[PDB]
Amino acid sequence: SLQTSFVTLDEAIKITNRRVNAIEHVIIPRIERTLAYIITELDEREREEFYRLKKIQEKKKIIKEKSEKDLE
Amino acid sequence: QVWPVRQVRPVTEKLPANHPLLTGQRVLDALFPCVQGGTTAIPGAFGCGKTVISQSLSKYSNSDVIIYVGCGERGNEMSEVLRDFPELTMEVDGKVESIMKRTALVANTSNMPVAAREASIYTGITLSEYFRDMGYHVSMMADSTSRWAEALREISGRLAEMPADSGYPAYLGARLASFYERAGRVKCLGNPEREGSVSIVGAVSPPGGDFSDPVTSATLGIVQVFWGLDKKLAQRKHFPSVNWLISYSKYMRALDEYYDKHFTEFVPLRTKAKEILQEEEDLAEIVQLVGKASLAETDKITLEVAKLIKDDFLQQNGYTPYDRFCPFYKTVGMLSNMISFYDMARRAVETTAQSDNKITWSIIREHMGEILYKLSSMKFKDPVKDGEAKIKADYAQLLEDMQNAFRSLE
Amino acid sequence: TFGYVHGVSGPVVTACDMAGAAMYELVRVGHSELVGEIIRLEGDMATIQVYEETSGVSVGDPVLRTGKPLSVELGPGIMGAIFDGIQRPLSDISSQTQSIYIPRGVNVSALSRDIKWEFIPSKNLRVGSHITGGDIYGIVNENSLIKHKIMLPPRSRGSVTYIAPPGNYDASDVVLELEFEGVKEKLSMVQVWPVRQVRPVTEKLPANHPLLTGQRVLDALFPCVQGGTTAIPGAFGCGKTVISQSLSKYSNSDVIIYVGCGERGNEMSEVLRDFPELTMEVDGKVESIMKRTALVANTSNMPVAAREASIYTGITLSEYFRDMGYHVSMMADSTSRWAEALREISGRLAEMPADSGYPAYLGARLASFYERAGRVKCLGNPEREGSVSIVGAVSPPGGDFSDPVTSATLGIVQVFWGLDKKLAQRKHFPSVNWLISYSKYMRALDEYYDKHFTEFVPLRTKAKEILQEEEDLAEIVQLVGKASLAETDKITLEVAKLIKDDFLQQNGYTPYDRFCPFYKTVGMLSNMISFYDMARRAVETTAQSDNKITWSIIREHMGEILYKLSSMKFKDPVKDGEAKIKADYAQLLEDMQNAFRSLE
Amino acid sequence: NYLSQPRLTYKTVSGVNGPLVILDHVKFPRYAEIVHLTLPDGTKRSGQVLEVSGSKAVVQVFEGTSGIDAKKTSCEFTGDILRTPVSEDMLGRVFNGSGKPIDRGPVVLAEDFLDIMGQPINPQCRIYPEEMIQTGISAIDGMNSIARGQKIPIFSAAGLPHNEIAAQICRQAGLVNFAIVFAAMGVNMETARFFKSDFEENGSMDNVCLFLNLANDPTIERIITPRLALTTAEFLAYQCEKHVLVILTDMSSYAEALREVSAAREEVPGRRGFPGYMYTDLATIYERAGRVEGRNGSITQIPILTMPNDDITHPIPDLTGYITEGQIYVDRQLHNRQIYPPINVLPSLSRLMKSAIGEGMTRKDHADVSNQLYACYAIGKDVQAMKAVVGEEALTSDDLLYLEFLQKFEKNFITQGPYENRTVYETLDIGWQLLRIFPKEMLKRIPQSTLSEFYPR
Amino acid sequence: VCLFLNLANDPTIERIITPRLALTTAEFLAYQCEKHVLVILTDMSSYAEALREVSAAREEVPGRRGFPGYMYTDLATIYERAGRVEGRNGSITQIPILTMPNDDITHPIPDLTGYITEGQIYVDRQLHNRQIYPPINVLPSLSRLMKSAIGEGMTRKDHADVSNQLYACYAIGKDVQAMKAVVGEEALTSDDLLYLEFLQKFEKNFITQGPYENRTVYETLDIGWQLLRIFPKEMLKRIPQSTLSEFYPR
Amino acid sequence: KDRIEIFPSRMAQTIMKARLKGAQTGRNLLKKKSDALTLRFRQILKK
Ligand SMILES: Nc1ncnc2c1ncn2[C@@H]1O[C@H](COP(=O)(O)OP(=O)(O)O)[C@@H](O)[C@H]1O
Repeated sequence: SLQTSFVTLDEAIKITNRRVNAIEHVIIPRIERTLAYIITELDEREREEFYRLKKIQEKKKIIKEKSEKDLE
Repeated sequence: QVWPVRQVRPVTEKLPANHPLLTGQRVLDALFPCVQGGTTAIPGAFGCGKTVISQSLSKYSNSDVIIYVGCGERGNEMSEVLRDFPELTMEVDGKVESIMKRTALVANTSNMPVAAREASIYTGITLSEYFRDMGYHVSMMADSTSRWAEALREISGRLAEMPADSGYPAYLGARLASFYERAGRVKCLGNPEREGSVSIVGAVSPPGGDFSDPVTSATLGIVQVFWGLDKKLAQRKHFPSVNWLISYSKYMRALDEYYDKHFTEFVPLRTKAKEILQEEEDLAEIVQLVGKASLAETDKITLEVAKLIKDDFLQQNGYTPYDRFCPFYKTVGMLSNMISFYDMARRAVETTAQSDNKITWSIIREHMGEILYKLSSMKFKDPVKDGEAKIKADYAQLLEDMQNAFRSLE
Repeated sequence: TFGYVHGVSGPVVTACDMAGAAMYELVRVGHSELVGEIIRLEGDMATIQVYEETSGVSVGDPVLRTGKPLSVELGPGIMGAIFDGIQRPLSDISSQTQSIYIPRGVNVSALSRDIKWEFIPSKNLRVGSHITGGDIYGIVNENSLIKHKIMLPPRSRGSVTYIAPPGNYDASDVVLELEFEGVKEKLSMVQVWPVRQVRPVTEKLPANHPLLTGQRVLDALFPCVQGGTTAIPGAFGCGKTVISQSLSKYSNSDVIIYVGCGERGNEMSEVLRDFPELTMEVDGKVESIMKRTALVANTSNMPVAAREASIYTGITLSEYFRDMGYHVSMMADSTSRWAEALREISGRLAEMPADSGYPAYLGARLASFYERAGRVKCLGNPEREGSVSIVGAVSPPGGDFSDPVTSATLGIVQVFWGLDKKLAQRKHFPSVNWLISYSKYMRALDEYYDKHFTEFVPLRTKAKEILQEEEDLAEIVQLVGKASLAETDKITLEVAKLIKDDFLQQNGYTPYDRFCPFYKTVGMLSNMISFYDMARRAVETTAQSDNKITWSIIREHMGEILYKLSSMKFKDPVKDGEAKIKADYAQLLEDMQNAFRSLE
Repeated sequence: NYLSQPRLTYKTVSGVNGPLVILDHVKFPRYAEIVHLTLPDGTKRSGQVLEVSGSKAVVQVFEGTSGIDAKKTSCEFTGDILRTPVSEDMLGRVFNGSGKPIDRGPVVLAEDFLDIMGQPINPQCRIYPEEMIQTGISAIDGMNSIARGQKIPIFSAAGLPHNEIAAQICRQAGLVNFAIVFAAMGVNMETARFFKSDFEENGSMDNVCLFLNLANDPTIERIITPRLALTTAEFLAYQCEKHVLVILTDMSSYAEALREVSAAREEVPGRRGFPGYMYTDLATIYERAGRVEGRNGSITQIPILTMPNDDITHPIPDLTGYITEGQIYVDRQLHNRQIYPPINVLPSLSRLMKSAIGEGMTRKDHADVSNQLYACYAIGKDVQAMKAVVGEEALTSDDLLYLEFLQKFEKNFITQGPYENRTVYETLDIGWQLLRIFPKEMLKRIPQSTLSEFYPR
Repeated sequence: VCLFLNLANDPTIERIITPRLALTTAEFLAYQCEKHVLVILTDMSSYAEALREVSAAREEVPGRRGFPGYMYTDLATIYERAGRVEGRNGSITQIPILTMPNDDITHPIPDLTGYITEGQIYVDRQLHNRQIYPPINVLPSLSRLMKSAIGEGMTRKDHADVSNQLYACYAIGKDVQAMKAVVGEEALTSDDLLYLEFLQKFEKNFITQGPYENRTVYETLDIGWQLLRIFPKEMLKRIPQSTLSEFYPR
Repeated sequence: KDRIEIFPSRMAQTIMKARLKGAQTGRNLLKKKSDALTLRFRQILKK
């Protein structure tokens, strides 16, 4: 009965440790790299939007300068 | 004659594309085939083979003429083309002749002025539409359509236009569309009838190696063939690095009417090859968290044949003479043997797992280890040294040898 | 002389009649004289980013251009001063105003005039003598510790036309006059230098001599050279105060500069409370460290430009003391707070973001700051070496070192002292993680150790190897239990435990460990590694024998040596001289030799 | 002939913003001409006209705009683009990032005033780089062989010994006339002293030139620094027909100078805020490599770059990886285990290698041996990743052989002393001493003829 | 039928008008000529790219991903030209075809469309890569009018119940398939193995058609029950016990 | 392969953080299961 328990525990430990290691070396690393990619591309959307809005504000400043010249 | 490059050269009609563009490469010709008149992209990270494929179509294809557009590509690309193409030869009418006699180069190497990239693309397609009107089946390589899109980005930036994504202009989709739509098979203009074509092959080079890139995204919505190159295969020097999960061709329904004539055995084999590879991925996602001991013996056979297909079919060395080119008769014969092993090995297990006399993958490997080695050896057969009858006879002998070995396990 | 305010929008003030202005010149804006830096010119108009709050600035207010960019008043009166990051004297603002606040638009001069200092002119000089930038034209005896070498500004040169006699002077009395190209310069003791301009030197020397901190892990395993660049992870649990206070109470440095880059208000005031009360021994006296430091302290709500200028002020002070031939050290209590201030400047200038929102130039601003560290031949004639050592702390969010300011800092600094909250939770002071930490300076300091400590190169190597082996062996201990290891591995783990418990830990709250000199440090390690080599020798020498040696035999027959090894940290340099400590350590070497000889 | 017309000097600085000084009333502004600025205190500075419009000229100032004054600044327009005073006598010398000397020698007496931008080498006249260089390093000369005139960068994480590898290439590089041009952008003096000292110590000085831009030198000079180096290399390699090796140190700091300029000019950003044109600008540096028709000389390049946050997908290594022929990679996953030089072959590749190997260059086995070393090393990493989940009990006897291969490969094939030189032939002998670990039939990348001639030897 | 053809080489700006011409023809045919028009719009992404091209040229303020801020109202003036009207027998059905960029269901083009249109029919890469034609993923698909278009006098009366139970079974099937991928097949219960077996049989028999298969609504629900009967009677939670008693024992 | 390829959005950022908490929890619980089974297994071996 110690031996039948022993062999069954030895299998159940290996199955459990394969799940723990699959989480530790596959599932968590896919998630952490996915999240690092997401945080990077979210900053890319933020800089794209910043650049567009900066050019819009510049174009509005140019329109104001043209209007001030047209008022001469 | 002088033609405005931005204006499409007219045609009597744009015919459906219905004949394969046979290339240098097994995976292309077999599993993701281009058609004469088809629009194709090769999106890939740096150092994947996008130019080796571009060169290999240009060196080895059934195209009558090639226009090779070095748009934004490295300088030594043009030197490698000018080194190889005068020395490399096709044969016509029993005469050996240099393939440079059928190629034109439109260089615009990465350091040459950024604006000339746009003019280079439109020059190469205008040359390609000119030989298309002669009835020649033209093929046009574009060595990076994203290095073109970057020139549109730069001029658009200097003009201070509003960008769409990553700084690219909003018209980038239409600029790419009105380039790839210049492909086709056509009833040419004018009196004598011709059936010329332009086939376009855009070696898209996505920034960071990421196919979410706007040039890749816009290109994928426009082409009908996608040979996505995976950097992880190229790192392993698994070449050509075409990822068989992501890649596709929309021309298969149009090409089935050609295969049913010239290669009636092939369409089942193409289907089984894709299925075996798909099953290997759907198995691998399990194995990676539990170990190979979890699998059924049919699934060990599926994994092992998917390794044969990966390492000996899909892989092809474009420099070594045995794999420098691979005609379709070699390609089908190799694949027929690898799938003949699969169907027999799978039948052997399924026939005997019902009984105490059960066959297993290890039983097959120990009785047939020489057959596995011979199956992998099939790539070394050389069409320069070995006649068609010799390669066909050797491949028929492997079919018979496998059949008699599996009959000896049952 | 002055322009006029033309427009205002938050911190940005546009001014007119600014035709004579210069880019990055510093301006007093409004009747309140708010500080502001010119960020743009557009003809007879300038755009000034006002540092202080502009609320109440009016169109047509005066705009007085100072002829200078942001600059530090260098001179006597620096030592023991506390400044904000734009070089305003916080102790004088309090004492002159009798207010708890910093008033908007303080005009107070940064080195206080009307104080008289004893000046001695350099006795060799005469009228008609030749003099060059960085020449010492006198000394000011401001403190017993620090004699301030008064010197010619780096760009100045000529023939002396006058020198002041020995006597008492304030910083604005003319001390020297000299002529060049028919033009006279009248020199004060105060010297004004642009804060973002490196102070020039005769040669940027290779750094070769150790900055002893008096800390075993630091001075032995991860030495920082004098003139070295280094970082510390400045976070809550890490115990960053231990290195800061140890450097203050013992370091081989002549002057210390601190920069608060925008610390939390209470944390800043904790530092400003503590340092007046810290002391060190000098010529057998005990004296307050404020005699040899200056504090560039900013809270998070100081003007953005004071936080961004904070490091540039601290390094410009440090380069000034370096040019006196003092071996300066300096700390920044978080360069991340400086990078947040730089991010905010960039956001107000409306510049493109780079990584994580920081400006494009963050990497070059950090690298050009750390490059101002070093050892040097100073300017001028008295052939004096000096140095600045820079200890810039980093604050990676959640401990993620990939964060751009942290990652760029770790890309530049040659030493990282990885303080770790896990060690502090174990009370393993000084809490330096020896796996994360590194130093690139070993290749230089190997010359000093070969001259003075010729046994140390083996010892340092063996110590790091033992610790790295124990980290691998601990996985085997988890897999199969400690009892299942080989005897060589067991004795390695036991010595690694001795190193971790009684070498790498140091009880800086107590007299025997308040500081730990290098002679003590090398001596302790020499014994621990001699014990390792002889113990492992006895094990391996008796491999395959009948009477096999093991750690348990050693602990049973000679456990007095382990007890003595752990006891060696308690020796005190203030009670017993280094020769007596070395002699006691030599007796433990003889005792363990006789003990090992008694077994094999 | 010489430009005889006298230079105009303008006080008409109508604005200053970031690094830009906007002159006005200018007579026929020449795009990209160089202006010499004199500040109020008489400090000389230099700058390039980056845009022109009517009377206006937008001068970017190299030494920065701090202290520029809209009334007292004087701008001398030289009437011509930026030129390098090149000569043979630049070998044995050291210059700062703007081409002024810093070795306390005189200014260069010019044999020619080459345009710093060069010109595009005509692709018909570009000779294909077929000849091999031995670098002396097995991780290169074996699996990543470099051709004479082939541009191939070292990519590294931060803090790795990539400078020591590039110094080792300068120390040991020779064919299977010679000179070096070294450039550095934003190098710390602790590293600048290392390269200058290594060349002086090896006695190489009579055949090397150094351009140094130190970490505290004005960031805009980084843009011209590798161009000065390449302009000197074009003189030496095409006018004097030397084999030149060009070393460009931290192209990362070059790319950071591009990011700074674009952020200040508000040019369109690509990935990570770098200029949308960054590939073209890097191509203007990297394509100035290779042999040319009727010249004996050649420009090899080994750029060097710290990959930010180790990210292979970052725009700097990515755009460099799309231009340069092949990349040599060095890795913390080797360096932390003390494996010097830390060259990770698996991500590495030399595009021009396929031509630089086999008969007349190297042993006939080399092309096959390289590909099988990649297969075994890669399968070793793959079975290592499996072992970290399932343990060595699930691995087959062959999977344990791929792990033993990985250990023997990193210990014998990669690891090599800083003064140890290995021939390509010795490297291939070591290649077979590792490939022989597997049974002959396992070597699925190698032809049966190559196995029959070399596997049992 | 009436075909308007703007091809991918034709000028981009015509595509701003193309769907509006089609809908104006559909309005004439349906509301003035009583026709039961069906409108197909072949690629609302190549439409939305034309609005982005003009808006960028007008220097307009971007909405998210550079599309015009008015993209919602503009697409509404396309998609709202649908439905029956008072007094008329005629009608306009619309089926806008729409190419999701990067396969992103939240991209502005499918996003603003999903807000305006009466659900979406979603065609999935992961079904197409497995040869399942048509690749319609029933899970992210929705029709907002399904609940009222079906029942006694309009279809068989079981229709709503069969479709609701099939949806829950396929959805649970996808979740137990995700369990098999993340934690292995051995983590599944006997009931989870039934939902996985249901998913395999369901994609094979329900979704798959071939391009000329034309199953009636009756044959569709018959195949529905021939799949639902795989589960034990108590597991069909979404179906009332009266409907089970008439159609489960079949 | 390296990533799950959910498309970058604030939604997907939150979903990935939720998956990370789920996975780290799953690791810690299954590691506790392994520790308890390992302790019983070592007890059984001694017995
Ligand atoms: N089919 C192939 N056979 C052999 N080597 C190949 C093959 N495809 C690619 N390679 C190797 O990969 C390298 C990089 O491929 P290449 O197309 O030149 O790069 P890129 O994709 O950047 O254009 C080639 O130089 C060659 O060494």
